Amino acid sequence: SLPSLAPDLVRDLIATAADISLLVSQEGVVREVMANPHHPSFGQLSEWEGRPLEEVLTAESVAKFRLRSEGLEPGRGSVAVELNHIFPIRYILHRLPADRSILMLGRDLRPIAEVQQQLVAAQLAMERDYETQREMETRYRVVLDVSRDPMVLVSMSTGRIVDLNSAAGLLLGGVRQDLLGAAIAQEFEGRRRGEFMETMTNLAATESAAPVEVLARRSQKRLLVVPRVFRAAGERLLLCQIDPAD
Amino acid sequence: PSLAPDLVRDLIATAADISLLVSQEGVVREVMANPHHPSFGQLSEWEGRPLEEVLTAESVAKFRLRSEGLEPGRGSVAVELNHIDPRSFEFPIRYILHRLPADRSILMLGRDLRPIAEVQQQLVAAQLAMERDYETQREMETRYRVVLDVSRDPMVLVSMSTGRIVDLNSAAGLLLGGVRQDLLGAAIAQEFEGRRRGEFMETMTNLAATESAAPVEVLARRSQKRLLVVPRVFRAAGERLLLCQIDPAD
Repeated sequence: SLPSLAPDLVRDLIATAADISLLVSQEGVVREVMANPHHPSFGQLSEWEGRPLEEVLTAESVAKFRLRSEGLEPGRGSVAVELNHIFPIRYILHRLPADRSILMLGRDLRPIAEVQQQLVAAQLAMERDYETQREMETRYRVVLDVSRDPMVLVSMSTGRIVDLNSAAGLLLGGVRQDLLGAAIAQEFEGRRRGEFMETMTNLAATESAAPVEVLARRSQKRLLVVPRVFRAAGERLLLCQIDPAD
Repeated sequence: PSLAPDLVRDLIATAADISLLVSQEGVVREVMANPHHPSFGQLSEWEGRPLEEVLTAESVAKFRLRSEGLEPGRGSVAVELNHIDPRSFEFPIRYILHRLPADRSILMLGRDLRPIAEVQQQLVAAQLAMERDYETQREMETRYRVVLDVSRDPMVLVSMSTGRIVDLNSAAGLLLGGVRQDLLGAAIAQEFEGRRRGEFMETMTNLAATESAAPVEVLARRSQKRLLVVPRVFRAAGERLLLCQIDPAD
């Protein structure tokens, strides 16, 4: 249990547990301000002393203080109320027995309000990144799908079709679901994964050289394939434009 | 103002969110709850047991360093500590330590850090979500840029909101008679003789909605070429994109 505590130490304990503490007379005048020597900001509230508590509360807080305080009788009890100064504060109120004065023990709510504000910013940032990602995905789909230039997108490591448009589908002789994930070499008669990917890669590396001549299995069309290599998110992709050769 | 010992305990228990009284030898002597502050659970079982039992390893060391030099009447020290509750869940408290003169016990006055840690955990989670969404945008943007630029189909992307060009490829640049640098940001309607933003954007939106093969015939100002424009409209993330497909008319 708590041993005996000198008045000076009791004042210091209270002042340090609370962020801001007020002694207020029965008349409603701020008799003493005790601010936490550890807690930031406060301490310029020297000026609050001698002045009406109502002078440092919003309209809404005054009425609220009045209501919750009128009932408060001096004894074993306390009551809690959130108030706003000219910043938000949780006060626990005690009425002292000798002169009906009110001791208000304040817990500063600015730190929690501050992190909430950050969370609000965080959440708006996520909305922005999500919308912008969807906007880019849509531009990508739109440009690729509407384009009359037959194009196929191929993964350099797997040799598989990762995307294409319907114009490529027509020239290749297949529908989207057949062609997505299909090994590109295997769509052309006589080609195999190894040598075909090496051909495209070498081709893509020189601007002056002709396209590759292939025969599409499904459509039985001779086609000219023109490959371009680029990096997307680290990964190497081949973008091939295809034309009828005959 | 002078105060009786019982009220003094009550003032101190209600000024802190939670407070502990620890003997000089390190045994928890009292856990004082603040009845107006949100519950920490039943922590009364801490009483009569060592403080070291209820702190993480790092906090034990930290409490040692902060408190050991602390003298009575010689001020107080702030320290943030991680507790481990009887159910093995951790919770953070910022304490102010005083050493009491009568017996050299330590009175620890706590501010609850749970709501701050909770929000901070949400902030870290949000960063992670943003990062994943950013990387995905880079992939899409890279693909979009290469596809648009490589495509021989002449295309101009127009903002529905402003009627200004937001992108195009060089096949479109050639037909319009301009370089990228001059066309980006430019009002699309003003590229074409006798056309105006309001009527032109309306015509494009209405035609797109009709799903028609009939183009708009226009005369490009810079190149003086007769062109055929087929619009399509796409909606993403609460705004619209007008895609103009362009062909020479002759």
